[PDB]
Amino acid sequence: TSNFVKQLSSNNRKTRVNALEALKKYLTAKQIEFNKLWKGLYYAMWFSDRPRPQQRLANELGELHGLTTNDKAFIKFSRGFWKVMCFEWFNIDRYRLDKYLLLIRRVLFSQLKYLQSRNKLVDEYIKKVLRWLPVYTGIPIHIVDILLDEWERLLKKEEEMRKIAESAKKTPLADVIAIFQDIVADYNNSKVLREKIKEDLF
Amino acid sequence: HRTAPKSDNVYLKLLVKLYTFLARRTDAPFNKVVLKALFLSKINRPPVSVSRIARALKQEGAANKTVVVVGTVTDDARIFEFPKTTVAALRFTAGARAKIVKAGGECITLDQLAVRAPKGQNTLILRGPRNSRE
Amino acid sequence: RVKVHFDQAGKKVSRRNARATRAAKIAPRPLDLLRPVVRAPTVKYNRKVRAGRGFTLAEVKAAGLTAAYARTIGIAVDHRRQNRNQEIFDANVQRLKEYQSKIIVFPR
Amino acid sequence: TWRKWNVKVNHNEKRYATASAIAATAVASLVLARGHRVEKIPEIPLVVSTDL
Amino acid sequence: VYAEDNGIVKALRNVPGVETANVASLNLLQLAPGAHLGRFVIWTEAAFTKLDQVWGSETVASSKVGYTLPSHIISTSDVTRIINSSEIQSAIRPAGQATQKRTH
Amino acid sequence: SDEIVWQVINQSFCSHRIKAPNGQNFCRNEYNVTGLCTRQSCPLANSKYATVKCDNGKLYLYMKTPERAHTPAKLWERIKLSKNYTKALQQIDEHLLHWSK
Amino acid sequence: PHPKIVKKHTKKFKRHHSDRYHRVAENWRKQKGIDSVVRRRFRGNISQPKIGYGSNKKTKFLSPSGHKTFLVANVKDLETLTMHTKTYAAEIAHNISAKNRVVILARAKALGIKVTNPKGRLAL
Amino acid sequence: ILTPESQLKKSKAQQKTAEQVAAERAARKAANKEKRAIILERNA
Amino acid sequence: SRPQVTVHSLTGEATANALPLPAVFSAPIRPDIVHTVFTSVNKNKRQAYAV
RNA sequence: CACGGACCAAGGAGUCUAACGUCUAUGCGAGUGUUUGGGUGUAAAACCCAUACGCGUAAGGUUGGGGCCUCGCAAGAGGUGCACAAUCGACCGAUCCGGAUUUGAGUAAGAGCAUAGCUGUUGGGACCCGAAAG
RNA sequence: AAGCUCGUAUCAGUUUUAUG
Repeated sequence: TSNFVKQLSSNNRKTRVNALEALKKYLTAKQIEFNKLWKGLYYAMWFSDRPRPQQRLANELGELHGLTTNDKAFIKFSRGFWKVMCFEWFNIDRYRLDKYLLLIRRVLFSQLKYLQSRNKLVDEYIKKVLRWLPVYTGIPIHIVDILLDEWERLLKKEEEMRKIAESAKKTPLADVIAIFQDIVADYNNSKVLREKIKEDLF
Repeated sequence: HRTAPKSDNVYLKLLVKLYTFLARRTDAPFNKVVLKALFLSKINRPPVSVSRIARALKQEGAANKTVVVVGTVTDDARIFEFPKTTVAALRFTAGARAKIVKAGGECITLDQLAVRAPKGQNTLILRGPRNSRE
Repeated sequence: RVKVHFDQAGKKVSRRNARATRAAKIAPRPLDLLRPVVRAPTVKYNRKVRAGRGFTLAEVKAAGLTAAYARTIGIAVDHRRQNRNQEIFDANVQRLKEYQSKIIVFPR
Repeated sequence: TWRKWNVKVNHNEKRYATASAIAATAVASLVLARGHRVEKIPEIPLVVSTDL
Repeated sequence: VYAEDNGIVKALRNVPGVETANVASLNLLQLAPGAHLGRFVIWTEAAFTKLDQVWGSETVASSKVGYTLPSHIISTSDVTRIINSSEIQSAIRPAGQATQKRTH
Repeated sequence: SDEIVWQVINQSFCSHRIKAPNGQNFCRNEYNVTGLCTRQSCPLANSKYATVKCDNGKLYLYMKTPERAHTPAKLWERIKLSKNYTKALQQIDEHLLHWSK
Repeated sequence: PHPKIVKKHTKKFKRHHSDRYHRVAENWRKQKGIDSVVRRRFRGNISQPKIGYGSNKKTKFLSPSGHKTFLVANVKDLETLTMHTKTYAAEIAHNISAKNRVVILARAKALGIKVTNPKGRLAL
Repeated sequence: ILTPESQLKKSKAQQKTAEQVAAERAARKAANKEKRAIILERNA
Repeated sequence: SRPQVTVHSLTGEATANALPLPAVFSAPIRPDIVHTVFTSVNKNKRQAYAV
């Protein structure tokens, strides 16, 4: 793993690109390992240019989830993400919040697109998100609005009947918004994010 | 009836440059208290020995409050028994630092306090003992 | 009247030099002399232990060598000091035995 | 001549100022704001192999 | 800078302006030439590594007895990143014109 | 981080700054827009910046970002710009996109 | 353009009794004598400097022709004025040689900056 | 192909404010245009 | 910050090696202190003078 | 009124230090101070530090009470209340037989040390120049 | 000048009103 962490962090484009490649050819083959991989990536995103590629990666680290065994492998593998990211969040730059909000999106969308496969599993996914939404209230603000919108991005006028049939299913979201209502109905919280939810539940 | 802190220290100039803002837009009393107590001098910021914190959390609801000291926190070995709390202040005597973090608590600069609790919701602000000096 | 030492910079350089010559001749020897381990008086300090002047007659004897020779082997001797404390006596004797075992001596 | 020519400075604190002095040798726009045409150096902290 | 001299210092001692210091010392007057920060350093590979031994981090302890690098008064130096954050901008009444409008 | 590099530049001196007889003080850096070292024009404390500069050819728009901040020998990107004043301006506000106003 | 430039007081202040004595010079200095006429401001005496004469922050420091003044040495220095040719005008510190002035001249017309003191040291 | 995403949150909050105030604009037209009645009848 | 640094050869090009940062570069900058420590420390070499 | 001034140039008067301070900053913080001394030195600098020594370290009940929390659009209402203020209980060195009064910037939960800076008192010739005698 | 424990909810070279 250390060779991944260090070949991704290695400041150059090449070593980083090709290290990506290798990791793709790798994960086909524990919590600490996964954390290490993240920080590796987190620094692999730190560099970027000319935003087109700056996006291209945001995809990449999205796709990287597309790879009850893999159930576990990728539930833990995402726990790594939310932990490292809310941790090394607040030490970011002002200008980078561009990337890491974009990436925070492509990720969340990728955890969904996986968990959409067949849909227990989901309940445990909320047994990380539960563990995690309730520090640094900066991020829940982001996954709230982006939550609902990006969700509508999955299921892709009458189209709204296409959703509202598909989302008329509404069960996974019923439990998600159950997580929000969980955090609002409580008494000790942001007192801001509470208000912001009560803007975007509606 | 003051403006800018006596200090040369850049980092409380960026604090001050934050808390003026926050105090202005959020219009909460918390900011005016904390800022208006920031600009003081070195004699006027008695350091708060952590035993006084342990005193203070013995009231009600005190499990949820992030207690705050504009000064520095200085540990005191006259307590072996310390709560789980979360503290925010300018400077921590590494003694106090490791004492809290050992005991289960957390210690974080004023910045991170603002980010967490801009309204200063559900917080507490302790004033270090005053007249005890000459 | 007022003396103000501006040579505290230089005097230490000449003291380094002094010791740099005193080892430019005596070179194998160690500049110094073995010295006892000696408890201090005066209820205040008695708990501390100290460097003394020289070992003693007796401490030198029971360490297996003789005074007039000791002084020439590197030991240092103090004839007006009186061994009493067993323990101090012990540490001294030991310290010599050590010194013995570690030294060499050249022929003539 | 007994005018004070010298000043005692806390030791600990003096290491503080050293620490900071090194730190600014990083930020790479302080290296400019002082002097130092550095714009053509490949990277900062510029670190050259022991071989020197 | 260097770490152990293998014979550099004599090479540079003549060439104008250039000057070296062992890591064990790091003369402040050569780091901060006049209190204007930032000398332009070329570390060497060995010394750069030594530099943890010398100062010490959360892992390697000190080598300067009973010492630790300073703490921070902020958490994070760059402030605007706090203020232009979503995390404050939801706590605060909206804005003004930034240049008012002369009345009367 | 940058605001510090500013404040250092606003108390200590830049290698380059002028202080004209009236109160205001230029910035003689080769790369900057406006030539006044103040918070938003001083190329040394920005980390995101863009100017225009002649080569002796036409006028290359130079750009930088945070990412090459540590790699000065190559930090400034560069673009040429057309001989169509109209098309130029379109190129400029093209590349700059969400770069602030 | 600019407002109309008003000095509020155009006459250089002189030091009390400057002319009746040489051992006294012309640089304004206060009168601390508590008996003096100039200190207590009797009618008909000289006019103290006082803040009210302070000029108009808009046009302060403006040279008459409307520009300000900025004092340059080499060409690399006036290139800071590429932006402001409408506000600052730049002139050439006295010790510049006659060799480099002509350079600052040519290049200073190309940029279209006003040089207040051309014709310094230069014939045709 | 380019979504800056910083400016999004701002565009939403901005938008919501602007149309919170345009409320106060119209409602303030009703308020004033109302006043110019009462105050008049009372001057009479 | 950066997690690690690129050694260079004497020809000047990169090298497979990589070095962590010493985490002395995490320490605060304090142009104040540098200024005081450097007036006091600069005074410390003065040969005396008098008349 | 009385003292100084013919005029020009140059020179020409609140300094330095020591002991106690007050404030402000700075570093650490129940600690605190490297620099008499050692070691090293690119050599009166920088860097490192053993052992000592200087100064410091001898929780009650109520009431009010910055902030907080809750309701309330709002004024206000209810809860928690840091500093200290006060209220009456308290422990200690000194009060006649656990008390009658106190106690002392004593405890009851520490706040100090050191450097810089502006300054203040005192002695040093002590803002400059001028008393006679010894 | 300084502290904070007020801007508390503070008085006044003044008039009244009743008691000299």
